[PDB]
Amino acid sequence: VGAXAXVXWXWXWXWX
Amino acid sequence: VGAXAXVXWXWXWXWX
Ligand SMILES: [Cl-]
Ligand SMILES: [Cl-]
Ligand SMILES: [Cl-]
Ligand SMILES: [Cl-]
Ligand SMILES: [Cl-]
Ligand SMILES: [Rb+]
Ligand SMILES: [Rb+]
Ligand SMILES: [Rb+]
Ligand SMILES: [Rb+]
Repeated sequence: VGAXAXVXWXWXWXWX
Repeated sequence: VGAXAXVXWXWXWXWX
């Protein structure tokens, strides 16, 4: 859990 | 729903 690539908040594909 | 900022898959804070 923390920063880098995976699932959660930030940039990429999903909702917003 | 799509690409940009928000939640889901890609780069930022959460789970790897
Ligand atoms: Cl797109
Ligand atoms: Cl942006
Ligand atoms: Cl949120
Ligand atoms: Cl946190
Ligand atoms: Cl994970
Ligand atoms: Rb993410
Ligand atoms: Rb993300
Ligand atoms: Rb997004
Ligand atoms: Rb991560």
